[PDB]
Amino acid sequence: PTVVGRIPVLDVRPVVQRGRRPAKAVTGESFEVSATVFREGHDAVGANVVLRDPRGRPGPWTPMRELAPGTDRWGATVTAGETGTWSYTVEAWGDPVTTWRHHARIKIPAGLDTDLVLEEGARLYERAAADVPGREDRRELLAAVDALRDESRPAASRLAAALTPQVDAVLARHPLRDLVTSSDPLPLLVERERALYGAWYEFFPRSEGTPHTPHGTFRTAARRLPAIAAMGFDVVYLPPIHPIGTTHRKGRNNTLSATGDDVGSPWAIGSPEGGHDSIHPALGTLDDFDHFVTEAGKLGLEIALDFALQCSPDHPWVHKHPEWFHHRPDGTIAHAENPPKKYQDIYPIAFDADPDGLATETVRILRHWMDHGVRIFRVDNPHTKPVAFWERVIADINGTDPDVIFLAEAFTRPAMMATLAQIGFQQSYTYFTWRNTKQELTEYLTELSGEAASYMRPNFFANTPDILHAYLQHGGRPAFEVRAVLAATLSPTWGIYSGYELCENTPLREGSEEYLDSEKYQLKPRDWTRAAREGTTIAPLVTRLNTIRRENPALRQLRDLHFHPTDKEEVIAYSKRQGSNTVLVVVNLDPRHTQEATVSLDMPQLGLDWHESVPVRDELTGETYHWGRANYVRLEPGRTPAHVCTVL
Amino acid sequence: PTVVGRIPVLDVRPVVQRGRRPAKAVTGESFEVSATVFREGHDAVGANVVLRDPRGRPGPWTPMRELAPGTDRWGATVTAGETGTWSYTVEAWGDPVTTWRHHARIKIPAGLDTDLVLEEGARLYERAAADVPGREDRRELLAAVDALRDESRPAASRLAAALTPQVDAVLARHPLRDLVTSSDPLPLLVERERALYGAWYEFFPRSEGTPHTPHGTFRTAARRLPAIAAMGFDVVYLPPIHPIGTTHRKGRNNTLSATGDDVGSPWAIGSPEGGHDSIHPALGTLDDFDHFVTEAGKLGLEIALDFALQCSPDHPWVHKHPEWFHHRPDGTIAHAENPPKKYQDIYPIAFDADPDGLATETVRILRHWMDHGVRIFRVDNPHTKPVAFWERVIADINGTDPDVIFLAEAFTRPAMMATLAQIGFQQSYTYFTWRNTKQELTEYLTELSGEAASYMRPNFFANTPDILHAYLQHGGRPAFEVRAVLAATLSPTWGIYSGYELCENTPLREGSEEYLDSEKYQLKPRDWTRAAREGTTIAPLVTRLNTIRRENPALRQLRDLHFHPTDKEEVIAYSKRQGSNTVLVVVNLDPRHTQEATVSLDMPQLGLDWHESVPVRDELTGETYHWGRANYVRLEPGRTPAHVCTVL
Ligand SMILES: O=P(O)(O)CN1[C@H](CO)[C@@H](O)[C@H](O[C@H]2O[C@H](CO)[C@@H](O)[C@H](O)[C@H]2O)[C@H]1CO
Ligand SMILES: O=P(O)(O)CN1[C@H](CO)[C@@H](O)[C@H](O[C@H]2O[C@H](CO)[C@@H](O)[C@H](O)[C@H]2O)[C@H]1CO
Repeated sequence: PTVVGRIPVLDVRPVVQRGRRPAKAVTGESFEVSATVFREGHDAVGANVVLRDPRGRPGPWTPMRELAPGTDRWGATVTAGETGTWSYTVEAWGDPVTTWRHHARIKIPAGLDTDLVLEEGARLYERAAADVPGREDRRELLAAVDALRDESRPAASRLAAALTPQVDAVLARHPLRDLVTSSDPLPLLVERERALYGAWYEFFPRSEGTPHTPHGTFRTAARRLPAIAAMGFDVVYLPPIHPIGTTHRKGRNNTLSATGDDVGSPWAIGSPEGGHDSIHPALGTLDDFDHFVTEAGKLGLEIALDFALQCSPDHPWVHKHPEWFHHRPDGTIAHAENPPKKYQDIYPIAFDADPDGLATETVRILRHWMDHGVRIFRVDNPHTKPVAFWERVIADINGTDPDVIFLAEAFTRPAMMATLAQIGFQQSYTYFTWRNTKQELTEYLTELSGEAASYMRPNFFANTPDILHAYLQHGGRPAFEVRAVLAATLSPTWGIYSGYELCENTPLREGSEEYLDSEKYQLKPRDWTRAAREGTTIAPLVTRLNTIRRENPALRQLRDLHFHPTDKEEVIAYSKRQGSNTVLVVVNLDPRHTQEATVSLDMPQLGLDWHESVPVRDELTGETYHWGRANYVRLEPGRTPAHVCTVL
Repeated sequence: PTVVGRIPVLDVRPVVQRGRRPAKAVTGESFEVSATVFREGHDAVGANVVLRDPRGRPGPWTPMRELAPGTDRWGATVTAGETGTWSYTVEAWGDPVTTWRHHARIKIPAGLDTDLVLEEGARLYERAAADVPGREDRRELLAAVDALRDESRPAASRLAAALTPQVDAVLARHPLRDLVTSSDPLPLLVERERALYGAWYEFFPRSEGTPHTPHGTFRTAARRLPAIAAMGFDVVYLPPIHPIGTTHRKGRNNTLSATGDDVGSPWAIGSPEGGHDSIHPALGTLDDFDHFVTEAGKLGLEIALDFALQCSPDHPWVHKHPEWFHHRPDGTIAHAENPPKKYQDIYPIAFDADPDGLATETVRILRHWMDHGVRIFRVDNPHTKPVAFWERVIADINGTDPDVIFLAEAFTRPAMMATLAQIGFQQSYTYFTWRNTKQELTEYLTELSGEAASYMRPNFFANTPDILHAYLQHGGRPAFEVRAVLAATLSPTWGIYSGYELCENTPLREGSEEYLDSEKYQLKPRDWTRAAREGTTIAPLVTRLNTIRRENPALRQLRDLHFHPTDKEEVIAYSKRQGSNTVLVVVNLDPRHTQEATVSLDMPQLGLDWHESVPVRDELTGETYHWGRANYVRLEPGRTPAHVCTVL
């Protein structure tokens, strides 16, 4: 058997790790399948993509086209249906009809071998008709044959009969394919919509307490949920909800020694009160948690729990499973680190003594939370645990529960980030917060929406409790508005950490990306009602952005994205399209000065002619404009950061 | 089982078609194996390449290095040994000793639990010691352990004892490797030297006849061979040596109708006198051919026969095997074409009728000529025959006779050229003749010496009987000299077609790359003794260049090639290196005007420091210069077309 088939079809894409891992999609998501296709000699080829579902059923007729002259690179758009494991192949074939048409269009007006040429055509159309299932279509082709086979008609008329629109249409749906040759199947993993699309909100339940009881419970915190749903979020991410260690507990502002009533870091998981399968007592009971999850569900909110595979010195595992830790010669355990960050309040897990036990317990914990309605897990620092560990665990869980979504919080080097996405993580944190210039945003989103989209789904958190970027520190509220517009419109999944709405932007110190008085080490009660009343929140803008996303399919996908040139470095423009839905966004990245620029739109990417002029509506303001190949903007920081426009 | 191992090792290169075909090398050839390597956490990693020969024997320990900071791409040079099918794997591992040294070098002068750190090191070196086979190396490590375990000595001294060069050297040879994780093996095909390296000469035996017998025989043509060997060529390529058809035979200058004693195209193979396994009667007998091959061998010349899978209308197959041709409805067979070229004197083969018969007869023919000492075949237009046909034939032949070399004459699109190389062709023709500017040469050779070298070996014919480039037409002898230097020094394999050294450069008509009075359609007697006597030939230069190649290993490999900047578009500079041998070449691409320029050498690429000044000798003249980071050169057409310099 040969590696190359009768008609060469090579380098089918997307492909992940030479086919040992699946490419990714979600229900209803479109993407391009491509291949290198050609044959020997000078005759024509055709090609088509055959997509098969988990039950083995082939998809619709899906012909490919050469993507650029002389490249032999062919492609077509496909769309994923029901969730599950699909497969796809590319079929390549000789296209004798196209070749015959090519020669005939030349030879008939030249009187060259006309009887012979027309007869060759008749014999081809006969073969074509042989494989057409519908009887009227078949008869249409046989009628073409018969007209071709008629020496009483002029050569030009005989040829013309072979060139009618109805014939073109039949051959379009059921072409005569010579020597059909197939690629080897590639795996495609189709997961649910929320894996790609959703708006996330992070907050600390313990901060949402009462005057009488400052430490919030699930019962008290659930009162915040309606406000979160009203802002249009779909997923709530909670920091670890388990008991917190006392030994080496951190004090306020990440100080080494807790004093008095310091509450410590949620990531310092575990005490005699229980471990990762337990709830912090100040939060309430398992029944209270169930209540919280239910109220969230009623409001259209899914819960994402933090999973941080590490533990405090007081965690039961420390004495129950000593071999789950690396011990120095005196038996002591060094606290965990991810330099230059130090985590004096926790021990790291060692994975090479009892990998089976660690995996088994991990999936036991996960399956526990899944039993209590948690179908999403935000995984802390997975890059400091073995890659194959996550591969195994995720495979186990999704093996039984494919709806479960895992989000990789890996701010690290590109190789590790990519590998983690490839082995099963449904979503990944990204370099987004560190991409603020037009060049940074454009290059990075070009990357994310490009080849990487075949294995990675980005979750754009505009901030996190560990990351307050300088852009926001120096820029204030207009910057929050800009970053919100950007995050919300560039990724089908985005998120913020509570306080972002209030434009909280005071750093621990100059040069730091930490918050002053960080919520990680102390309760941080917020007067939401007052902020709302005094209008010092961008919650309305957040709500509008999520509504716009909910009303415009173009913003609920990733791969279709195009940047348009402007004449100002501070002003960026880009468009996203999904079916007949087109959204155009123009953002002023300068949070301090009014910026005017001319935007020169790439009209064919919008599906328009260069001379054409089209009506747009700015969904942030309701204003309408008429935009063409050259458009003036128009952006004043504070009054408006950006246009988020739909094409009318 | 997981796709990723304990220590990730990913995207191992070189790789051909995702592992379904082998990467290529020849005996003695070095190339880089690379991989993406990293681990969880922050500890150091190490990596090494394992080459296993056809009997499964591993090569030496071959450690990798990170090729660039922060990229996680690691690489090492390996060298191929005996011919056959090899395999290679990359091993990745934790490097705990490197990690420990890093931490210890900081912590010990600082006084941070130094007893503990030194004990960790001692226990580590004990582990490292356990694996070392050598007794003395073992004693050296255990001595380091004991010095580490000596609280009577200063901490800095205990640590210093662990850092001596002797110890570095031991761990450098037998490092302590944690959690060794291997890639899946990739195949490497090692073929004989001549597959990569050799000088080729094409000529028509029929032109070397006598006053009394104008049509040459193998016995008369054999008298031309000494001069060819004297020019330093290793391989002689003969156009088809079979009987030539009479039906529709072409006349002189590619005219439609032969008249009189017109000799026709050698590529119009076959008559009732015999087919592809027979010899043209005017050339003599099989015995005469055996004599020719023997005399060539005596002179150190190998024969490459043209294999052109096509037929004159008089070929026996036409009536013996009608199904090997595509017939039109009137039973006639359309003549072959390669648009816009027309081959009115031949029929093309049809392959999907009796594929086995065609393959069987092809390999039968090849084995016939192999039995008469032909171990190289130059294959005509393989891209107009099915790719899998060649894959099959070459696999079949090399399965029994791995020394046989196939050269693909496929001037076509890049995808086909690459695929043909990848499926088994030992050598490929290239776009060389159409790369004449500095930009063209640099970019194309960058391509060929880069990733493509994993599957393709270039044969630089500076001309062929079908290609007389405009550069040569307008430039005359100095241009022939330039292209000779370029071809001979840029590829380890190059060639010319007879008459090149005479600077034959008259085209068929303006705008053509065909020769006037082409040898393809007529006897072309040349008075070689006279040409030599009158000095109107660059045969001595050819001889000199081949001598330089034979004397300088740098020119007998492909992959090591670097271009150095000059301040003139018309002046190109590049270096090639193999071990301690370095060749530096500077070429004036202007064949009409003296050019002077400054050549600024990239000294690290030469293995020299930026301040160094090095003696070089131009092997074309014997002249010596002293060159450094910036050098004046003056190159004069007709006198000094180029410098071909050796270092020291
Ligand atoms: O490196 P990163 O992943 O960005 C930080 N990780 C989490 C991100 O999800 C942070 O919440 C957390 O860092 C906090 O918690 C640590 C231990 O609980 C503290 O030592 C540190 O003082 C604080 O910052 C730590 C968890 O693993
Ligand atoms: O397309 P290319 O491969 O470069 C042309 N093929 C050979 C090269 O290997 C050429 O020598 C050869 O073209 C010659 O032979 C033809 C038929 O024998 C003639 O029609 C043409 O008049 C002549 O030129 C033809 C063979 O296959």
